[PDB]
Amino acid sequence: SMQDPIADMLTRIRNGQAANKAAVTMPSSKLKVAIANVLKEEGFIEDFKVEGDTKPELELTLKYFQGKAVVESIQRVSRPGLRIYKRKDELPKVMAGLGIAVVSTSKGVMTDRAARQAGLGGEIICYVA
Amino acid sequence: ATVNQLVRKPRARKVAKSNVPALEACPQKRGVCTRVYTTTPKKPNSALRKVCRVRLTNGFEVTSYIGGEGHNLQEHSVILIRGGRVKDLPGVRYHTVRGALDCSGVKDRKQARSKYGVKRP
RNA sequence: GGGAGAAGGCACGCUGAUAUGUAGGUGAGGCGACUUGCUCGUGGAGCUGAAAUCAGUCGAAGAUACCAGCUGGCUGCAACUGUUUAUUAAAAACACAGCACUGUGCAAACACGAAAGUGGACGUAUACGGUGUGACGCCUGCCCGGUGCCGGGAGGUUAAU
RNA sequence: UAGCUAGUAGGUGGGGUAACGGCUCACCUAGGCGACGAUCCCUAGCUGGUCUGAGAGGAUGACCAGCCACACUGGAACUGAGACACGGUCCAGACUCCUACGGGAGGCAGCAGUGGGGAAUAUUGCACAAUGGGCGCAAGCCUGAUGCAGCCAUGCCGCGUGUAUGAAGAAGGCCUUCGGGUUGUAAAGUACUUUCAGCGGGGAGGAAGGGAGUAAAGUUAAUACCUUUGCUCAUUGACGUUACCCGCAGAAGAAGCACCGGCUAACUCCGUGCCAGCAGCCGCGGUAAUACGGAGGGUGCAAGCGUUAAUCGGAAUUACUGGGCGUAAAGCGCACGCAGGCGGUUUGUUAAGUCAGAUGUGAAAUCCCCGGGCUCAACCUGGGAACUGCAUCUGAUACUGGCAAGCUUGAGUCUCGUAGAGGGGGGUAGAAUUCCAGGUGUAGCGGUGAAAUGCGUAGAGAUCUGGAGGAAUACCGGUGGCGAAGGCGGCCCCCUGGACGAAGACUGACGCUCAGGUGCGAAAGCGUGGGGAGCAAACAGGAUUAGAUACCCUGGUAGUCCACGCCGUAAACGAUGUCGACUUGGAGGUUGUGCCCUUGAGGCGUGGCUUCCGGAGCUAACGCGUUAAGUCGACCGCCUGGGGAGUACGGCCGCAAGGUUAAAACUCAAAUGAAUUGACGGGGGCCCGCACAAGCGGUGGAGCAUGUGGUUUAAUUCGAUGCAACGCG
RNA sequence: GUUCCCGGGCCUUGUACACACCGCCCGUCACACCAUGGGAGUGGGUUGCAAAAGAAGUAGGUAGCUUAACCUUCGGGAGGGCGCUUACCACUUUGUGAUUCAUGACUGGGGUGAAGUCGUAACAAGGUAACCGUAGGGGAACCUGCGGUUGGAUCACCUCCU
RNA sequence: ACUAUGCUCACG
Ligand SMILES: [K+]
Ligand SMILES: [Mg+2]
Ligand SMILES: [Mg+2]
Ligand SMILES: [Mg+2]
Ligand SMILES: [Mg+2]
Ligand SMILES: [Mg+2]
Ligand SMILES: [Mg+2]
Ligand SMILES: [Mg+2]
Ligand SMILES: [Mg+2]
Ligand SMILES: [Mg+2]
Ligand SMILES: [Mg+2]
Ligand SMILES: [Mg+2]
Ligand SMILES: [Mg+2]
Ligand SMILES: [Mg+2]
Ligand SMILES: [Mg+2]
Ligand SMILES: [Mg+2]
Ligand SMILES: [Mg+2]
Ligand SMILES: [Mg+2]
Ligand SMILES: [Mg+2]
Ligand SMILES: [Mg+2]
Ligand SMILES: [Mg+2]
Ligand SMILES: [Mg+2]
Ligand SMILES: [Mg+2]
Ligand SMILES: [Mg+2]
Ligand SMILES: [Mg+2]
Ligand SMILES: [Mg+2]
Ligand SMILES: [Mg+2]
Ligand SMILES: [Mg+2]
Ligand SMILES: [Mg+2]
Ligand SMILES: [Mg+2]
Ligand SMILES: [Mg+2]
Ligand SMILES: [Mg+2]
Ligand SMILES: [Mg+2]
Ligand SMILES: [Mg+2]
Ligand SMILES: [Mg+2]
Ligand SMILES: [Mg+2]
Ligand SMILES: [Mg+2]
Ligand SMILES: [Mg+2]
Ligand SMILES: [Mg+2]
Ligand SMILES: [Mg+2]
Ligand SMILES: [Mg+2]
Ligand SMILES: [Mg+2]
Ligand SMILES: [Mg+2]
Ligand SMILES: [Mg+2]
Ligand SMILES: [Mg+2]
Ligand SMILES: [Mg+2]
Ligand SMILES: [Mg+2]
Ligand SMILES: [Mg+2]
Ligand SMILES: [Mg+2]
Ligand SMILES: [Mg+2]
Ligand SMILES: [Mg+2]
Ligand SMILES: [Mg+2]
Ligand SMILES: [Mg+2]
Ligand SMILES: [Mg+2]
Ligand SMILES: [Mg+2]
Ligand SMILES: [Mg+2]
Ligand SMILES: [Mg+2]
Ligand SMILES: [Mg+2]
Ligand SMILES: [Mg+2]
Ligand SMILES: [Mg+2]
Ligand SMILES: [Mg+2]
Ligand SMILES: [Mg+2]
Ligand SMILES: [Mg+2]
Ligand SMILES: [Mg+2]
Ligand SMILES: [Mg+2]
Ligand SMILES: [Mg+2]
Ligand SMILES: [Mg+2]
Ligand SMILES: [Mg+2]
Ligand SMILES: [Mg+2]
Ligand SMILES: [Mg+2]
Ligand SMILES: [Mg+2]
Ligand SMILES: [Mg+2]
Ligand SMILES: [Mg+2]
Ligand SMILES: [Mg+2]
Ligand SMILES: [Mg+2]
Ligand SMILES: [Mg+2]
Ligand SMILES: [Mg+2]
Ligand SMILES: [Mg+2]
Ligand SMILES: [Mg+2]
Ligand SMILES: [Mg+2]
Ligand SMILES: [Mg+2]
Ligand SMILES: [Mg+2]
Ligand SMILES: [Mg+2]
Ligand SMILES: [Mg+2]
Ligand SMILES: [Mg+2]
Ligand SMILES: [Mg+2]
Ligand SMILES: [Mg+2]
Ligand SMILES: [Mg+2]
Ligand SMILES: [Mg+2]
Ligand SMILES: [Mg+2]
Ligand SMILES: [Mg+2]
Ligand SMILES: [Mg+2]
Ligand SMILES: [Mg+2]
Ligand SMILES: [Mg+2]
Ligand SMILES: [Mg+2]
Ligand SMILES: [Mg+2]
Ligand SMILES: [Mg+2]
Ligand SMILES: [Mg+2]
Ligand SMILES: [Mg+2]
Ligand SMILES: [Mg+2]
Ligand SMILES: [Mg+2]
Ligand SMILES: [Mg+2]
Ligand SMILES: [Mg+2]
Ligand SMILES: [Mg+2]
Ligand SMILES: [Mg+2]
Ligand SMILES: [Mg+2]
Ligand SMILES: [Mg+2]
Ligand SMILES: [Mg+2]
Ligand SMILES: [Mg+2]
Ligand SMILES: [Mg+2]
Ligand SMILES: [Mg+2]
Ligand SMILES: [Mg+2]
Ligand SMILES: [Mg+2]
Ligand SMILES: [Mg+2]
Ligand SMILES: [Mg+2]
Ligand SMILES: [Mg+2]
Ligand SMILES: [Mg+2]
Ligand SMILES: [Mg+2]
Ligand SMILES: [Mg+2]
Ligand SMILES: [Mg+2]
Ligand SMILES: [Mg+2]
Ligand SMILES: [Mg+2]
Ligand SMILES: [Mg+2]
Ligand SMILES: [Mg+2]
Ligand SMILES: [Mg+2]
Ligand SMILES: [Mg+2]
Ligand SMILES: [Mg+2]
Ligand SMILES: [Mg+2]
Ligand SMILES: [Mg+2]
Ligand SMILES: [Mg+2]
Ligand SMILES: [Mg+2]
Ligand SMILES: [Mg+2]
Ligand SMILES: [Mg+2]
Ligand SMILES: [Mg+2]
Ligand SMILES: [Mg+2]
Ligand SMILES: [Mg+2]
Ligand SMILES: [Mg+2]
Ligand SMILES: [Mg+2]
Ligand SMILES: [Mg+2]
Ligand SMILES: [Mg+2]
Ligand SMILES: [Mg+2]
Ligand SMILES: [Mg+2]
Ligand SMILES: [Mg+2]
Ligand SMILES: [Mg+2]
Ligand SMILES: [Mg+2]
Ligand SMILES: [Mg+2]
Ligand SMILES: [Mg+2]
Ligand SMILES: [Mg+2]
Ligand SMILES: [Mg+2]
Ligand SMILES: [Mg+2]
Ligand SMILES: [Mg+2]
Ligand SMILES: [Mg+2]
Ligand SMILES: [Mg+2]
Ligand SMILES: [Mg+2]
Ligand SMILES: [Mg+2]
Ligand SMILES: [Mg+2]
Ligand SMILES: [Mg+2]
Ligand SMILES: [Mg+2]
Ligand SMILES: [Mg+2]
Ligand SMILES: [Mg+2]
Ligand SMILES: [Mg+2]
Ligand SMILES: [Mg+2]
Ligand SMILES: [Mg+2]
Ligand SMILES: [Mg+2]
Ligand SMILES: [Mg+2]
Ligand SMILES: [Mg+2]
Ligand SMILES: [Mg+2]
Ligand SMILES: [Mg+2]
Ligand SMILES: [Mg+2]
Ligand SMILES: [Mg+2]
Ligand SMILES: [Mg+2]
Ligand SMILES: [Mg+2]
Ligand SMILES: [Mg+2]
Ligand SMILES: [Mg+2]
Ligand SMILES: [Mg+2]
Ligand SMILES: [Mg+2]
Ligand SMILES: [Mg+2]
Ligand SMILES: [Mg+2]
Ligand SMILES: [Mg+2]
Ligand SMILES: [Mg+2]
Ligand SMILES: [Mg+2]
Ligand SMILES: [Mg+2]
Ligand SMILES: [Mg+2]
Ligand SMILES: [Mg+2]
Ligand SMILES: [Mg+2]
Ligand SMILES: [Mg+2]
Ligand SMILES: [Mg+2]
Ligand SMILES: [Mg+2]
Ligand SMILES: [Mg+2]
Ligand SMILES: [Mg+2]
Ligand SMILES: [Mg+2]
Ligand SMILES: [Mg+2]
Ligand SMILES: [Mg+2]
Ligand SMILES: [Mg+2]
Ligand SMILES: [Mg+2]
Ligand SMILES: [Mg+2]
Ligand SMILES: [Mg+2]
Ligand SMILES: [Mg+2]
Ligand SMILES: [Mg+2]
Ligand SMILES: [Mg+2]
Ligand SMILES: [Mg+2]
Ligand SMILES: [Mg+2]
Ligand SMILES: [Mg+2]
Ligand SMILES: [Mg+2]
Ligand SMILES: [Mg+2]
Ligand SMILES: [Mg+2]
Ligand SMILES: [Mg+2]
Ligand SMILES: [Mg+2]
Ligand SMILES: [Mg+2]
Ligand SMILES: [Mg+2]
Ligand SMILES: [Mg+2]
Ligand SMILES: [Mg+2]
Ligand SMILES: [Mg+2]
Ligand SMILES: [Mg+2]
Ligand SMILES: [Mg+2]
Ligand SMILES: [Mg+2]
Ligand SMILES: [Mg+2]
Ligand SMILES: [Mg+2]
Ligand SMILES: [Mg+2]
Ligand SMILES: [Mg+2]
Ligand SMILES: [Mg+2]
Ligand SMILES: [Mg+2]
Ligand SMILES: [Mg+2]
Ligand SMILES: [Mg+2]
Ligand SMILES: [Mg+2]
Ligand SMILES: [Mg+2]
Ligand SMILES: [Mg+2]
Ligand SMILES: [Mg+2]
Ligand SMILES: [Mg+2]
Ligand SMILES: [Mg+2]
Ligand SMILES: [Mg+2]
Ligand SMILES: [Mg+2]
Ligand SMILES: [Mg+2]
Ligand SMILES: [Mg+2]
Ligand SMILES: [Mg+2]
Ligand SMILES: [Mg+2]
Ligand SMILES: [Mg+2]
Ligand SMILES: [Mg+2]
Ligand SMILES: [Mg+2]
Ligand SMILES: [Mg+2]
Ligand SMILES: [Mg+2]
Ligand SMILES: [Mg+2]
Ligand SMILES: [Mg+2]
Ligand SMILES: [Mg+2]
Ligand SMILES: [Mg+2]
Ligand SMILES: [Mg+2]
Ligand SMILES: [Mg+2]
Ligand SMILES: [Mg+2]
Ligand SMILES: [Mg+2]
Ligand SMILES: [Mg+2]
Ligand SMILES: [Mg+2]
Ligand SMILES: [Mg+2]
Ligand SMILES: [Mg+2]
Ligand SMILES: [Mg+2]
Ligand SMILES: [Mg+2]
Ligand SMILES: [Mg+2]
Ligand SMILES: [Mg+2]
Ligand SMILES: [Mg+2]
Ligand SMILES: [Mg+2]
Ligand SMILES: [Mg+2]
Ligand SMILES: [Mg+2]
Ligand SMILES: [Mg+2]
Ligand SMILES: [Mg+2]
Ligand SMILES: [Mg+2]
Ligand SMILES: [Mg+2]
Ligand SMILES: [Mg+2]
Ligand SMILES: [Mg+2]
Ligand SMILES: [Mg+2]
Ligand SMILES: [Mg+2]
Ligand SMILES: [Mg+2]
Ligand SMILES: [Mg+2]
Ligand SMILES: [Mg+2]
Ligand SMILES: [Mg+2]
Ligand SMILES: [Mg+2]
Ligand SMILES: [Mg+2]
Ligand SMILES: [Mg+2]
Ligand SMILES: [Mg+2]
Ligand SMILES: [Mg+2]
Ligand SMILES: [Mg+2]
Ligand SMILES: [Mg+2]
Ligand SMILES: [Mg+2]
Ligand SMILES: [Mg+2]
Ligand SMILES: [Mg+2]
Ligand SMILES: [Mg+2]
Ligand SMILES: [Mg+2]
Ligand SMILES: [Mg+2]
Ligand SMILES: [Mg+2]
Ligand SMILES: [Mg+2]
């Protein structure tokens, strides 16, 4: 019962894009905001908030360029049934380095491109084509 | 499937059996021979096919096909056996080597003579 | 539950020591105390006393005599313990628990008896008598022409009167 | 193979060992091991590496190198620094030996070799010259360790077998469009070179030294002996008639063997006729074979070529990278649940995981780049990275875990209700069936496609009267409800489980899945004891039929009912595991609860559960489609071609019936799913024609004419043979 | 006159058919071969447990015999060496199991084989829809009961209503 | 109403 919250976030994005839906509400978290910020900062999501005190509801606002959605595909890599921790040199590059791999490293959550230059590896959370 | 299920019970590789139990990865094997005889094949063929029961040296009792027109095998006479199904006689799954030992060559062959064990003309 | 004492093994005498005879067993005078005693605890004086162990030691042999299972394998029949031809037959025969059929509504059927009357039973269909079968397990097929039995009552036949 | 273990597990007293210690005693404690697979069983030297693979992997452990083990089999210890000793000692064994018969030997899995085994692997070779090692002050012994070469197409690699010109486009073969093409610049030839073996002369390079007598410089009392660096000497080569460099002759000595229907580079003629044979897969042959045998012609490799066996590959056909489970193989029948896997949300702290750097180390070899020596390569070799390693201190703390204290959205509690064939136990009602006795009443009843068996003049059937008993509950009743599934329907009480709604309050992650385990689990069966109307396996009789151990009819026992135990399965089915999140719609059914005028069977929301149609999306398609087969996560179960087979064998479970677990040999090249076009149906609808009905005259009977079959014959020429051959050619 | 009979046409549906219902196809029975289970057993291989056995060796214990070096007072002491003995233990012997591999009269099924016998169970409403479980029956496919599934067909047949 | 069967192989 709702074991992985992060995978559930990435489905609401992926399914929200499939429906041509403007916004995507969900239960917030520390790590949810970290990922959603990395997605925003590169430019898959167009702005987000975290409206609420007691029961915080993080809502995203999905980007659309043409009729097509911006997120071509998005998938959980380090699921809880099988954690995937990669080394500095062994970090992946999604779509030959024109999509990103979100990776939780020891200096906060960041992109795979940022993790190479920062000089460290970590738990690869998701690929974002 | 399920990564936990596989940890608990790994992928069992399909141990495919050998077509030809002549044993110990042997290229060929000697046979004393008993009962040389003619047999009918399956449906679309219809013929009198030449075949002999081979008492192998290791202990096995098999049937080997006598390839070529005519043969010198009878009652006993020691012959050599190679691998290869005929695909017509159900049961027969070996070939006699023509040329080697008491199994002579086919009489008056010209084309393809390593098969069927004949020398130059 | 058995089979099973399956089979097959090994150890045993005597003498010291552990312990100048021990685990135990029975426990005297003694110490207090309760009530009033053929007292309670309390302690152990003797007395009795295995079984072990370790070492020695004699003989051909130590359960040394008497005493006191032969064992195993396949199989027929009868489940079993039991009973039987006193005196040539102990069995596979009889009985057996169990099984079914069947009769019997109690003044029961049935049995002994000219009868009265007893038993069945001071019981009452989860009871009683008869008959077959014979623990248990898996089962118990078809035939009602014959002979018996049960029921049916029209017609035919039919005694005494 | 699920339990194993008594020096077994510890502790101490003693004891031994190079040394820690049940290594070994004596006691003391009575444990230790095992689902993270003990024990037992089968198989096996291990690694560096090798092979294949894009890589992960899979396979593997010949050859070189490290480690272990073993030495005729089974013990044992001695001698030493080191062994329980490969050509040591000692017993015992088996099997060869020599014996004077008392007693003695013997150990190639060191090198050659024999027999034997086998599909199959080598000479009773040559030398210590080098390179190690053993010995020794060294002069050198011994070294089948190294070095070589015998043999071996067994490999990886090199050069061979000639090279220019050649028209009559010879012949002969070979196809013939008997005109000619083709083999064919092929040959014969006409010019030139001579690699390579085969003869012969030269002749590197593996060789550092060793040794003598020496000079000096050390050494010392010493210009002696000894030692060192200059220093003069003679020599050492198994391989060896070396490697190699020149001369002899003259194309001279030197090419197969697969294949040729498709896959897969490459065509014809004969011979043969489902025969003879090919076959890696499909498949080739029945008198015009591209597949068979031959020939030519080609094609592909060539000192090798095919076949064979063996591993990986392709095979995403065990899927970690990288598959599936509605219908193709595959969701346990359904629940509960311990171990296990996974787990909402927020701060603090450890750092186990994770990450970052650190030093160690991954033996050398191969493998990979920049080089170099073989005449070239193969080989050889120098360095480089590589050696994706594994450990060790230091930090980074996001994530995951550990430990905090929370929080409240998941999850649970209470509060008031709502619906319901949820369950279990007990009653009672009405209709009907059968039967029982009773009245009426007069020939049939019953049944069937049609009959008969059956039942009836003993008075049936029909009709009514009164009983008795059993089982099941018409109508309501629905694509209605409830239950985890199986399943659960008259009405009434008794006890009782859950579901849903309303708004609060409380708990504060208590959760989700679940291998083994355990419960429930239709019908049929099974056991003991009741009951027994109807129905009805078996069974009987009458029909049906070629037969009818069936279908139909008349009878009819177990059983169906009950109480209690067992069984443990079904197409136990939405052929769809459970939980959770997320993503267009419409029409309804059903049960809630709000807002409004109940102002009149309404107005408008919003929760459960449910049926039907459809969007995107998915799917092989059919279809599924907010109750997903969509998009994702957690965990479980299961699948790996068809037959053999959910069978055998063993285990467990059952009274049995049997269930459950669950193979292999062998055999086939398919089996399968969905959909497509036909054809067919004793499927449906609509039509048609001397198709049938409604007629009319015929053939079939006779004789004769004709034509076939047959039979006969010297010949009865030949052809036509359901309709569409038979007064037919 | 269109019900049936023979053929044909069109639409529709089911199909395991496709020289395309003169289709396909099931099981027994007969014959041949192959692998395979059971089987009175027989024969090897390995191995557990319970014992006996005790060679050499090593260690302990020593009445007996015996002796180079130490101490000796030149008596003999110590110490050894044989021999003996006790423990450990090899070959070997006995019993009884386990497991595994051969083999066995006969027997149960299974597979395979161009043209054998008996039927026609299934595929169409396959002519009684099929199949699943289960029980009984039957030469054979199978048939019948009870419950279950649709992976069944037709619904211009009635005659009257949606 | 009920109502069986079709010997083997052959369209690159
Ligand atoms: K039941
Ligand atoms: Mg790194
Ligand atoms: Mg050819
Ligand atoms: Mg005894
Ligand atoms: Mg006993
Ligand atoms: Mg004794
Ligand atoms: Mg004593
Ligand atoms: Mg005492
Ligand atoms: Mg004493
Ligand atoms: Mg004494
Ligand atoms: Mg005493
Ligand atoms: Mg004493
Ligand atoms: Mg005493
Ligand atoms: Mg005492
Ligand atoms: Mg005492
Ligand atoms: Mg005492
Ligand atoms: Mg007393
Ligand atoms: Mg007293
Ligand atoms: Mg005393
Ligand atoms: Mg005693
Ligand atoms: Mg003693
Ligand atoms: Mg003694
Ligand atoms: Mg004695
Ligand atoms: Mg005695
Ligand atoms: Mg006796
Ligand atoms: Mg016996
Ligand atoms: Mg007899
Ligand atoms: Mg008796
Ligand atoms: Mg008996
Ligand atoms: Mg008597
Ligand atoms: Mg008596
Ligand atoms: Mg008597
Ligand atoms: Mg008598
Ligand atoms: Mg008497
Ligand atoms: Mg008498
Ligand atoms: Mg007698
Ligand atoms: Mg007698
Ligand atoms: Mg007797
Ligand atoms: Mg008897
Ligand atoms: Mg008797
Ligand atoms: Mg009975
Ligand atoms: Mg009775
Ligand atoms: Mg009387
Ligand atoms: Mg009387
Ligand atoms: Mg009485
Ligand atoms: Mg009797
Ligand atoms: Mg039985
Ligand atoms: Mg009888
Ligand atoms: Mg009678
Ligand atoms: Mg009768
Ligand atoms: Mg009679
Ligand atoms: Mg009578
Ligand atoms: Mg009578
Ligand atoms: Mg009468
Ligand atoms: Mg009368
Ligand atoms: Mg009369
Ligand atoms: Mg009269
Ligand atoms: Mg204790
Ligand atoms: Mg490769
Ligand atoms: Mg691959
Ligand atoms: Mg490689
Ligand atoms: Mg070797
Ligand atoms: Mg090593
Ligand atoms: Mg050896
Ligand atoms: Mg030796
Ligand atoms: Mg030895
Ligand atoms: Mg050794
Ligand atoms: Mg040695
Ligand atoms: Mg030795
Ligand atoms: Mg000797
Ligand atoms: Mg010897
Ligand atoms: Mg030797
Ligand atoms: Mg040798
Ligand atoms: Mg040897
Ligand atoms: Mg030899
Ligand atoms: Mg030689
Ligand atoms: Mg020599
Ligand atoms: Mg010499
Ligand atoms: Mg010599
Ligand atoms: Mg020598
Ligand atoms: Mg020499
Ligand atoms: Mg040397
Ligand atoms: Mg040397
Ligand atoms: Mg020296
Ligand atoms: Mg000298
Ligand atoms: Mg020398
Ligand atoms: Mg020598
Ligand atoms: Mg030599
Ligand atoms: Mg040579
Ligand atoms: Mg090679
Ligand atoms: Mg090779
Ligand atoms: Mg030329
Ligand atoms: Mg040519
Ligand atoms: Mg030329
Ligand atoms: Mg020439
Ligand atoms: Mg020429
Ligand atoms: Mg040369
Ligand atoms: Mg020179
Ligand atoms: Mg030299
Ligand atoms: Mg030298
Ligand atoms: Mg010198
Ligand atoms: Mg020389
Ligand atoms: Mg020399
Ligand atoms: Mg040479
Ligand atoms: Mg020469
Ligand atoms: Mg030469
Ligand atoms: Mg010259
Ligand atoms: Mg010349
Ligand atoms: Mg071909
Ligand atoms: Mg082609
Ligand atoms: Mg081709
Ligand atoms: Mg021609
Ligand atoms: Mg060929
Ligand atoms: Mg032609
Ligand atoms: Mg031809
Ligand atoms: Mg050629
Ligand atoms: Mg080749
Ligand atoms: Mg192969
Ligand atoms: Mg493969
Ligand atoms: Mg693979
Ligand atoms: Mg996978
Ligand atoms: Mg698959
Ligand atoms: Mg199927
Ligand atoms: Mg399936
Ligand atoms: Mg299910
Ligand atoms: Mg179910
Ligand atoms: Mg848990
Ligand atoms: Mg968390
Ligand atoms: Mg924190
Ligand atoms: Mg702090
Ligand atoms: Mg810290
Ligand atoms: Mg380093
Ligand atoms: Mg270093
Ligand atoms: Mg290193
Ligand atoms: Mg290599
Ligand atoms: Mg090399
Ligand atoms: Mg190079
Ligand atoms: Mg050369
Ligand atoms: Mg190097
Ligand atoms: Mg190197
Ligand atoms: Mg280096
Ligand atoms: Mg460098
Ligand atoms: Mg370096
Ligand atoms: Mg290395
Ligand atoms: Mg720190
Ligand atoms: Mg901090
Ligand atoms: Mg955890
Ligand atoms: Mg914890
Ligand atoms: Mg709250
Ligand atoms: Mg709830
Ligand atoms: Mg209400
Ligand atoms: Mg209710
Ligand atoms: Mg209720
Ligand atoms: Mg109820
Ligand atoms: Mg109820
Ligand atoms: Mg009830
Ligand atoms: Mg009534
Ligand atoms: Mg009634
Ligand atoms: Mg009456
Ligand atoms: Mg009456
Ligand atoms: Mg009649
Ligand atoms: Mg009658
Ligand atoms: Mg009558
Ligand atoms: Mg009558
Ligand atoms: Mg009457
Ligand atoms: Mg009546
Ligand atoms: Mg009546
Ligand atoms: Mg009545
Ligand atoms: Mg009543
Ligand atoms: Mg419900
Ligand atoms: Mg459900
Ligand atoms: Mg009650
Ligand atoms: Mg519930
Ligand atoms: Mg509750
Ligand atoms: Mg609420
Ligand atoms: Mg808390
Ligand atoms: Mg609170
Ligand atoms: Mg479960
Ligand atoms: Mg389970
Ligand atoms: Mg149960
Ligand atoms: Mg039940
Ligand atoms: Mg039950
Ligand atoms: Mg039942
Ligand atoms: Mg019953
Ligand atoms: Mg019974
Ligand atoms: Mg009874
Ligand atoms: Mg009855
Ligand atoms: Mg009936
Ligand atoms: Mg009937
Ligand atoms: Mg019957
Ligand atoms: Mg009758
Ligand atoms: Mg009948
Ligand atoms: Mg009949
Ligand atoms: Mg009836
Ligand atoms: Mg009932
Ligand atoms: Mg009841
Ligand atoms: Mg009850
Ligand atoms: Mg049960
Ligand atoms: Mg179950
Ligand atoms: Mg099942
Ligand atoms: Mg069902
Ligand atoms: Mg259903
Ligand atoms: Mg549905
Ligand atoms: Mg299922
Ligand atoms: Mg559950
Ligand atoms: Mg709710
Ligand atoms: Mg669609
Ligand atoms: Mg999909
Ligand atoms: Mg579609
Ligand atoms: Mg669905
Ligand atoms: Mg939704
Ligand atoms: Mg929604
Ligand atoms: Mg919903
Ligand atoms: Mg759902
Ligand atoms: Mg789904
Ligand atoms: Mg699917
Ligand atoms: Mg499989
Ligand atoms: Mg298979
Ligand atoms: Mg198979
Ligand atoms: Mg079974
Ligand atoms: Mg058992
Ligand atoms: Mg049982
Ligand atoms: Mg039974
Ligand atoms: Mg299974
Ligand atoms: Mg076949
Ligand atoms: Mg299928
Ligand atoms: Mg289909
Ligand atoms: Mg039709
Ligand atoms: Mg039709
Ligand atoms: Mg007309
Ligand atoms: Mg007419
Ligand atoms: Mg007329
Ligand atoms: Mg007429
Ligand atoms: Mg006629
Ligand atoms: Mg006529
Ligand atoms: Mg006529
Ligand atoms: Mg005339
Ligand atoms: Mg004629
Ligand atoms: Mg004639
Ligand atoms: Mg004619
Ligand atoms: Mg003709
Ligand atoms: Mg003709
Ligand atoms: Mg015609
Ligand atoms: Mg028609
Ligand atoms: Mg038309
Ligand atoms: Mg249809
Ligand atoms: Mg169908
Ligand atoms: Mg259908
Ligand atoms: Mg179909
Ligand atoms: Mg055909
Ligand atoms: Mg037919
Ligand atoms: Mg068949
Ligand atoms: Mg069969
Ligand atoms: Mg002993
Ligand atoms: Mg001894
Ligand atoms: Mg000693
Ligand atoms: Mg000694
Ligand atoms: Mg003396
Ligand atoms: Mg002397
Ligand atoms: Mg003196
Ligand atoms: Mg003395
Ligand atoms: Mg002395
Ligand atoms: Mg022994
Ligand atoms: Mg032995
Ligand atoms: Mg076996
Ligand atoms: Mg056998
Ligand atoms: Mg056997
Ligand atoms: Mg025989
Ligand atoms: Mg036949
Ligand atoms: Mg046949
Ligand atoms: Mg049928
Ligand atoms: Mg049929
Ligand atoms: Mg029929
Ligand atoms: Mg039917
Ligand atoms: Mg049918
Ligand atoms: Mg059907
Ligand atoms: Mg059955
Ligand atoms: Mg029965
Ligand atoms: Mg039968
Ligand atoms: Mg018959
Ligand atoms: Mg029947
Ligand atoms: Mg039936
Ligand atoms: Mg019947
Ligand atoms: Mg349907
Ligand atoms: Mg009609
Ligand atoms: Mg027939
Ligand atoms: Mg046919
Ligand atoms: Mg046919």
